Amino acid sequence: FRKMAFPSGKVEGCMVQVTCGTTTLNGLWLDDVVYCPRHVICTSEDMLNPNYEDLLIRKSNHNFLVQAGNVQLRVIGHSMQNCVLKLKVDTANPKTPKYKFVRIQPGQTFSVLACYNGSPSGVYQCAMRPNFTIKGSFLNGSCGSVGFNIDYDCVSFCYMHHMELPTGVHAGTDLEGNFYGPFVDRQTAQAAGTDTTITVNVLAWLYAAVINGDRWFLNRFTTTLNDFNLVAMKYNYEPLTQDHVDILGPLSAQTGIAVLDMCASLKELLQNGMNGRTILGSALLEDEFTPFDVVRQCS
Amino acid sequence: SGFRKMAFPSGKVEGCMVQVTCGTTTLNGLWLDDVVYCPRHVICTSEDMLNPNYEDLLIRKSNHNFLVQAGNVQLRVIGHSMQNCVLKLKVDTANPKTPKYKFVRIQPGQTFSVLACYNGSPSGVYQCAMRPNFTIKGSFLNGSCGSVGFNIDYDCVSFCYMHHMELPTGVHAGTDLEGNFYGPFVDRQTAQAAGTDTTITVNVLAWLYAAVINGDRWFLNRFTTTLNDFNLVAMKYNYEPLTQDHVDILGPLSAQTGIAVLDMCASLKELLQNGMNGRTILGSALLEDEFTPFDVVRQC
Repeated sequence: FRKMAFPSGKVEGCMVQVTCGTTTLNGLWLDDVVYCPRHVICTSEDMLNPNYEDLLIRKSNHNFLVQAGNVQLRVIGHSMQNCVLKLKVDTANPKTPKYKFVRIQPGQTFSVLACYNGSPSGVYQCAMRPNFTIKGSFLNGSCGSVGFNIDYDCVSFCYMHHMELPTGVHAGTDLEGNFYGPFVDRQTAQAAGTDTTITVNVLAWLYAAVINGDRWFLNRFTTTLNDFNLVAMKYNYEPLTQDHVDILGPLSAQTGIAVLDMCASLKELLQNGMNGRTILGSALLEDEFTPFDVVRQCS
Repeated sequence: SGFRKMAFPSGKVEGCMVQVTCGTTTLNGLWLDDVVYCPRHVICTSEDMLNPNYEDLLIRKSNHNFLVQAGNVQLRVIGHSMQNCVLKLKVDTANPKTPKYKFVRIQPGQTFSVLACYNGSPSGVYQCAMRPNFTIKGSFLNGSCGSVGFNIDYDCVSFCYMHHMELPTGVHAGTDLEGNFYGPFVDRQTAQAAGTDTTITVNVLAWLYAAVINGDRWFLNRFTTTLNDFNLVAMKYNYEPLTQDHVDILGPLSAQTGIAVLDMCASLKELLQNGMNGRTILGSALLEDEFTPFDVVRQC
């Protein structure tokens, strides 16, 4: 069992490099529009308290340099949508895929194509943490890298990298410029909230372990929602809702283990520990596999 | 903090994946130029798997017995030849999406990206390392035979692995692109035993060197040790022995930092005997042995 990432072929052809003055980052080229973080128009001095309205009116069309590999794209207009910058180009992208803009909720997974100066370098799978941050590997020049999901022929763009929080986590927006979490695109002291474990993803991972034949942690006890939740709050586990039970229903029928039945197994794992054992070869309980991910992997 | 396992972009490989069907058997193929590469056991039924006579099976096949599909477009096989455990199908059409490619054979401990595909359609990509017992860790359900492993350098793609079989312990075995098997395995449905899997010691040391550069230093001690002394202790933890070759490879890492390689070995010895005590190294609660010294040096 491994954390698989979606193939990145349809996204690699949409990545471009956007230069404005002395700042260069990554841009998403779809149809005849290039999307990039709005702070590309800011100098280092302006990052303290920028007024993006006054800086954008001063800027003109020839202040933006957009490059798609070896060719040069001509900007014929600029527009601002929340925290994202929309640049109109003269030539439409012939590699534009079937795509849609969507906003996801914390706990959902997606793949990230990390690009440096318009050149893709790596891809990995991650989940939106409950504090609206992502644990990724973005060095300098990776701003504007996009997160995505693939549904057959349709690519769903759901994230764009904006900032780099000092704790190591990163913060971003959706493709419509709406930020994930209480952050602003300013160079100030910002702190991500307390990170917590996604309980529903752990249960889906535990169900995948039973599918793989590993069922030593199963016991004869079953708990209820309120009793398990009080235990969950103690060790910083996200509260379990009724909607989580129905979402995990298909995994319950296949393995034959009820959601509340498996909940008592997770409760014992948090209380008495692992007892020097392993689950799928891991000494820790993974929480970056959504229930939909588990079904896709095997069933 | 944060040193994530990143995989290479798979775009240049996705256009090379095709579907090969012979009789009732179907797996994945690699379409480079005007040649299609696929495992040779595609000419086998479930009954022939116990004791396959590949020379006898292949002599009875004609060109029209192989069906090759690239998307909705079907390719015409005009010839075929066997090279070790791989089948080379010549086709009338050269692949227009062929990138700059090479064939390289890899050693244990090195890393590559795997593109998992089912019936010629890519499904997911992940990063892995070649274990010292010549197996790989992953999730390849049936129909994924023929998936390739690769590294990308600049614009050149280096193919190094082709998935062939599924060992009964959960690990997977395969060959290089010339059809030569990795490790002591054959394309037979018989009792094949993989050796004990050991931690890649040189990869852990390079990972720990990257930890020192990023500011993590809680595991350092003032002690030093010799190569033979560290090796004797290392075997007790199922750790791969360290050789004089590994010492010079880590030389640039031990040059940027102030820690000698044998000094770093002493710290690793103390970690094994003690544990992490709830701490983390680069955001990881466990020692990582899937980052090569080359990757650490390049990424600094």
